[PDB]
Amino acid sequence: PRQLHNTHWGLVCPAETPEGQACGLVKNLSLMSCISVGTDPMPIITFLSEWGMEPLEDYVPHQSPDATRVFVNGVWHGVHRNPARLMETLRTLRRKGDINPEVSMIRDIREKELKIFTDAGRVYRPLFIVEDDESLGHKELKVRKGHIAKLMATEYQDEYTWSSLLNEGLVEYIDAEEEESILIAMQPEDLEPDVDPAKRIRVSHHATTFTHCEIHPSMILGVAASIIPFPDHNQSP
Amino acid sequence: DGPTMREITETIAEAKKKVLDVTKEAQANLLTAKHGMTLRESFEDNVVRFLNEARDKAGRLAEVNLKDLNNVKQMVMAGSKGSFINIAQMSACVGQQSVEGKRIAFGFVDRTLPHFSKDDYSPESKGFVENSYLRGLTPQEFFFHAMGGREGLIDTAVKTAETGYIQR
Amino acid sequence: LEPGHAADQEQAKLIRSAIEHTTLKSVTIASEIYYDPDPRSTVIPEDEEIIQLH
Amino acid sequence: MTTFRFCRDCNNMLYPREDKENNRLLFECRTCSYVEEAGSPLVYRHELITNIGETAGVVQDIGSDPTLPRSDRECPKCHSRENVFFQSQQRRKDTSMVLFFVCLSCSHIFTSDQKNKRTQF
Amino acid sequence: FEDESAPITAEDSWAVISAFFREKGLVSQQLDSFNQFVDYTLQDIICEDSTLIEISFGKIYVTKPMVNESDGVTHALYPQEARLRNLTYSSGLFVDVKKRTYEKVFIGRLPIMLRSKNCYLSEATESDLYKLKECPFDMGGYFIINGSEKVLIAQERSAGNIVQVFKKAAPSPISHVAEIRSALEKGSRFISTLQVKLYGREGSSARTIKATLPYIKQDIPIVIIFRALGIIPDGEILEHICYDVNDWQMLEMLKPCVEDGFVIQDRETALDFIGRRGTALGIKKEKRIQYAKDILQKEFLPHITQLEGFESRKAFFLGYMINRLLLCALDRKDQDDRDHFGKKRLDLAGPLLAQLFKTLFKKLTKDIFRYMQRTVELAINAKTITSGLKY
Amino acid sequence: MIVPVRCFSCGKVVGDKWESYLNLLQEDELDEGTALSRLGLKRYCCRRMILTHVDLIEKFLRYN
Amino acid sequence: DNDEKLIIRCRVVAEEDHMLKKIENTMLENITLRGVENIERVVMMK
Ligand SMILES: [Zn+2]
Ligand SMILES: [Zn+2]
Ligand SMILES: [Zn+2]
Repeated sequence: PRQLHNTHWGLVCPAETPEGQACGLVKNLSLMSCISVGTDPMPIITFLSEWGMEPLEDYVPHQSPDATRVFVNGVWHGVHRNPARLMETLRTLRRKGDINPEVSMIRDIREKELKIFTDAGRVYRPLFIVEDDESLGHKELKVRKGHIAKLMATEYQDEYTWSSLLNEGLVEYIDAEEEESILIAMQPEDLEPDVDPAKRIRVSHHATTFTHCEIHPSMILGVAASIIPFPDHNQSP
Repeated sequence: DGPTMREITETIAEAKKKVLDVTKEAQANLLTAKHGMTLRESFEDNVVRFLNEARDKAGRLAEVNLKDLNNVKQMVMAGSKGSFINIAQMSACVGQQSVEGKRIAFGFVDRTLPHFSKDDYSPESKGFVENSYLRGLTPQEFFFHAMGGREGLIDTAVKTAETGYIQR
Repeated sequence: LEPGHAADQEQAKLIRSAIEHTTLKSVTIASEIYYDPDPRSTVIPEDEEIIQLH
Repeated sequence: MTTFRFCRDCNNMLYPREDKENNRLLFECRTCSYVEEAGSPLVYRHELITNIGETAGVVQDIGSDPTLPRSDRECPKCHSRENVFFQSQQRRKDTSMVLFFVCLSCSHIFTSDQKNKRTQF
Repeated sequence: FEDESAPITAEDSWAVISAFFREKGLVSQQLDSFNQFVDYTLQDIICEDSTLIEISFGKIYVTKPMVNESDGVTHALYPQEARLRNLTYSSGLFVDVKKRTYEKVFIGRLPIMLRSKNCYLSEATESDLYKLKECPFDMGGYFIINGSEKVLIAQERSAGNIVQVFKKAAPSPISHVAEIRSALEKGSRFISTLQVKLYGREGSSARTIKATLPYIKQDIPIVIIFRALGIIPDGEILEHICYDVNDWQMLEMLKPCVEDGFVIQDRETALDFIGRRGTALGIKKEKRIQYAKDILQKEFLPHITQLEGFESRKAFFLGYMINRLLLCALDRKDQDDRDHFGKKRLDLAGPLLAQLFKTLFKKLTKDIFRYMQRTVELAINAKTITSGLKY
Repeated sequence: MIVPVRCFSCGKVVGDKWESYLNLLQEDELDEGTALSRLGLKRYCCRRMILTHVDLIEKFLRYN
Repeated sequence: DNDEKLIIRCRVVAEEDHMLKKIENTMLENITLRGVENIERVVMMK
């Protein structure tokens, strides 16, 4: 428990922990993490069987071997034979608000599992959504300059808001468990396809499958380590 | 020096190519373990030698290139403060981070962070920090060096406590 | 190793293999139980040769 | 490579019995008086070095899994160069680091294993 | 004129982050969680044990904040005064009670989190915050209890309702176990652990699997549990476990299990086997058989259903867990990573305060049926709640 | 809380320059550095004084 | 030894597949071929 685990990326600061006994057990939320408050699963449950989900009492594994198991808070509610349909529409619905934003949905494609969690206490963070396409060629982040302006108009008037960004499917909240099924770009420019001897080395996008992109890497840090200048030039302790 | 830096950066590029062959080699099933040592243990022992040997050459490189009036060097030469590893990591390359004797492990499924694709055993994916401090760490490096660092903060408190009881 | 033979890589292997614990298990690819009722010939094409020596 | 039999009446499992007289293999049930003659003479197998499961996960939608790396290798069957690839999905300490590739047009699986003893996967 | 469809760049992140922080602030984890307590959890704590043996609670109202005075009496409280006076920035709770025959209303003080919807400071403007002597930079998210500002620190625990598998070390006679901690959002927060154990280490003789049910004093062979649930034939049993007819390796591992339950061939028997292990000698068969049914329907995987028709669902889920145990024993899948943060849940103000005020509402509702079990014939202890919170 | 009277390091009076510095920015539209050098604060020590002042008293005056 | 495949074939000497799968287990684990108990790997170093 004391160690920094890979899975705390983006959710808890990798620097702030007290010395001594509490080292590693007291943590601090990264500047943009949030924690689920819980939400009732019944409309998702109802939804799934509108969409094909076959109930456990019907399930006969020997007759439907290719089937995706569907779990919701921990409970096997049945089996689905096109989870790809089901998964595109679940996500569409959460990117519009019809499923609450703080719900988590993971399809595990090889494990033939689709798990969803609407319970409190899960910790999460936002990322940009990256979508093929466009029309214009590559995979591109769903936010574009015109969004940003609407944002800055609003700032300056002191009405397009953080929520307007969720509602329009430009940004989405992702927890650790759903993090496992995505591929995230570290900077927006990893999406486009003679360097400065004094810059650091970066190891390029050998990735055409991104699904998301970080908003900013400096958001992995917590409150305290957000006050250090150049922490990326310091030995970690 | 600009020329030292290019030599450091090639130093480092060569080690990443050694790694790349050893990889393709294990990937084709051509690599042999030797004697009660697993194939993957052989592979890791070799990539970590490669990467450490690089860090070190890169850092010898930087030492040499600094002049006698270099005040870091003047401290090291006197004996009053600092050592090679410090030159190296400040100026040439920080190097492979480790947690429990090994390269950063796959704590997501088959990966060390979600910014990478699965089954990636490359330097960057497992915690080689190519950059020096001067130059700065990338985010992924930064996080693997904090993993590193945390293990010594812990190990340090366990040491101090174990040691004190012994002593009494 | 014994004073003479202390730089024979090949007398150190021998030494290694006289000491290193080795069970059937470490050499065995798979085990099988078959019904092969008639101990003078065999349902297994391949061991015709083996049986053929008794 | 055992295959497993059940009672046509009870659906409980069947157990081996020698027909002492005629030197043959039967399976009987312990619940019914059902019996049937054995399909092979192999009743039991124990693989110490196994490959079952190297390929677990190859699924119709493998290619929509954004986490998987991709390469431009060509397949032996389709001559296509849209693959995804992974390592052995057995989770052994003593596994090779060999790659398993999945042709995303023809679904043919193949390996980078130059000592390929494998036909199937 | 700059294209509205143009792709963003790195600087443009800050615009989106500013927007996050104008909305959310820095302490939303605190607020969002208290708000939901107030707004939803509270009322749901009331509609679990609403009724007794008659008397049934309906709606809650939450006062703004106030004090019981020394003389001149009951008064709006702002946070600046509670700090200074060693007060407790609380509001009160009123239920809607009903007598009906079968053989407003104050109930308490809720300490309220600053900048929650209930607290004066959440609607206030900057001038209003200065009049009130509160710094416009303070951000809330804490309580004032006897004058002192008190924060609750999130607590990290494992999630419930998750299957985990583990190997177990060397001298143990079990080699792997699979475990869930079954639990509820609706019911109470009652936590049964199922464990599924594979007995004998790698090549023992008949490695078997058995499960630990609550109040049952012996581990039960898994096929006996499948029979008590109604899945009788070896064939149907193994198909709930090994969902792939050619995995001859998994099925060869479930043979000893088939032998281990061979003696029990029908559901009645299977219940009895179980019921006997939970009752004393002397207990009659029918009452034994029903003891086992009630354990299975209520205290075996209760996150699934705790109600009557739900046996196919539990069976499959037991099966699944045994599949997960075997896939690890067979070295197809690694033992579960007890450190994966996604399998953790952190408990903040709301949940922390509901563990408490549930516990306490169940005292308060038990002092009501003692105005009533010793009534040979609106008389309620408020403070038990008030001070249980504050304390 | 309020402009300091002098540069901590050199002694230059600087507590008579705050109203002007702020006038020079909002009224005559200079960038912070041009404005500082117009008030004759040309060593980096004095510049730091005005440039990094924070007039907390302006907040403190809002309380009754 | 020449033989191309290495095969061991054993039989006992009435219910007879139990002795066999235990017998197998003795095979596999409690039969010291070469070497000395307790010593798991041995490595040469110069
Ligand atoms: Zn039968
Ligand atoms: Zn192909
Ligand atoms: Zn000065």
